[PDB]
Amino acid sequence: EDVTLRIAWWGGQPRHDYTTKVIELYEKKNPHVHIEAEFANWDDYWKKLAPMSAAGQLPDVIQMDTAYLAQYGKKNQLEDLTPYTKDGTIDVSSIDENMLSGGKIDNKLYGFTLGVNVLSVIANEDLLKKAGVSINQENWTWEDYEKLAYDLQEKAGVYGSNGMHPPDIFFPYYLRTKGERFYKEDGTGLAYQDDQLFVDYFERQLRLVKAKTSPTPDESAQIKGMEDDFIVKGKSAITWNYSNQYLGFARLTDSPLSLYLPPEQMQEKALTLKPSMLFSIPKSSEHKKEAAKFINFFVNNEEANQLIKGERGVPVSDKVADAIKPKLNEEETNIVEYVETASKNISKADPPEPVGSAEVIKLLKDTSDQILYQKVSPEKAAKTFRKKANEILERN
Ligand code: NA
Repeated sequence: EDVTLRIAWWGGQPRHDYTTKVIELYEKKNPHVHIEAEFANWDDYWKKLAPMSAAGQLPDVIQMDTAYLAQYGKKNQLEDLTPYTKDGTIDVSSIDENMLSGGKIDNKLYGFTLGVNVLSVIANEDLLKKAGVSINQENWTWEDYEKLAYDLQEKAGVYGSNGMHPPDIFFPYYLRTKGERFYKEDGTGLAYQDDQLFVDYFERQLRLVKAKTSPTPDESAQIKGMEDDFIVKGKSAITWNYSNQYLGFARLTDSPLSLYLPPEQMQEKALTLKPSMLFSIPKSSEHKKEAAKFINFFVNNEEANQLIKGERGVPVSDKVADAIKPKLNEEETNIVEYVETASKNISKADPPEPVGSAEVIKLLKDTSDQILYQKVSPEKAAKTFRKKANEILERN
């Protein structure tokens, strides 16, 4: 039976163009389905969606990030996709459960993850060789990493860290290497109860900065764009970033760059499969089955992914991930291979950012600067941070 399906997403023009081709491919294969696409840049997208939420007129397939996933989900606007994953509609046989965890709110699958990124240590291989150093990514520890950064400074005259900013990403990574977490599951306070974890993390940051193998805050504040960034300029041999950012860095840099598993990820599976973005279906949709079939095509059809080519992150299906590599250049292939390697020892996505998250972020950023400026001790800072952070979170 003929049907019209409304499909919405955000991005820039390249994404619009290949997404349109994917849609045309779907209509070519399924001529009973007629698709009306709505798209905009990020700013405009959410503005355009708000009045459709209002009138119960959301498109049948809508692209989401985790933050709006949580907002729409909490307002009961989104259809649980779980049954579609059981009843044959969305095939998840080549999609590990951990890939999809980022779309799960309150045990409901409100969004289907379209691609993932994973934290990495990205290295300039030429500068590793100039220093005569090497990274054994399997099992290296925080001490090994510290020693690496000193060797980089002493023997190659460059930094071994880009600064591990922002701290709201990398201190939580640290805590996970230690079998700990930053936020409580319920969002009401800090999970970790030992301030020594904070002290240990930031005492290391100080050592690195004091040893001149990580930037001082003023240096960090001068970096405007990616063409200024430390790895791009050869100022650091090391940059800490999600896997997708490697593409940007590699196109801008002369030197061969590689992605490495960060230190001490192994024992507690500290890395997570972070969703790039998700497709959701509103409860108001009159075509929820056809919307789910489109989502399935989008994630499992290999011909379609020959067009998408990992632009929305590394494909959640290991079959699709492997199938696109022949068409990807080396740098894009490196990203896929990295994530595939990381995914062998990895944890589910974190839960949704709790309310008050933006203030905690700023608090931790200001706290880090004061520590590196030595305006406050790491000991003292651990205490005031816990107190302020818990007061913010206690409000939710
Ligand atoms: Na390739």
